[PDB]
Amino acid sequence: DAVHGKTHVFIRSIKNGSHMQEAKIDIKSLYDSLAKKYDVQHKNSYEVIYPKGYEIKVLGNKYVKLVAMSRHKTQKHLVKIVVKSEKTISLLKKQDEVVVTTDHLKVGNYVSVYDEASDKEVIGEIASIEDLGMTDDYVYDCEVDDDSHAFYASNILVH
Repeated sequence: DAVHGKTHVFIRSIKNGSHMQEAKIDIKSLYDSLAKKYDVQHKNSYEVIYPKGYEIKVLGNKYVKLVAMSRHKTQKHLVKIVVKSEKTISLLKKQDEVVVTTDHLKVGNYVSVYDEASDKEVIGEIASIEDLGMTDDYVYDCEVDDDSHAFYASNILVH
């Protein structure tokens, strides 16, 4: 389990105790940015950043600390997951998509989805899963300060 670099995440950063900024940013962009600010630890093939004063939106539509972030090359296939939701406004149908790696979730399962326009969490259904094949690109991982161990990845809750 990692996510593709174009995965979107909701990030808050804090400075000087008193100032905070929040934005929706791609995870590769977040990584490259933090790479200038902090610096990478290394394991067998992981490059890891332990940022301070960063937070990420997770289950419960709340921001918790982003404790670490990493990237690595992977042998695993990229898998595109499409998730549908809807609300009555008269039906507004929505879908979101996230590309993850995994060696391991099922079409038909329900998953939590962040409805950004109404700033609330809704139930989504996995509508499709597609094997996109192997990749040469880096894939990314977050550790989040929440016992859900999950964060919203392009509006879809992922672990």
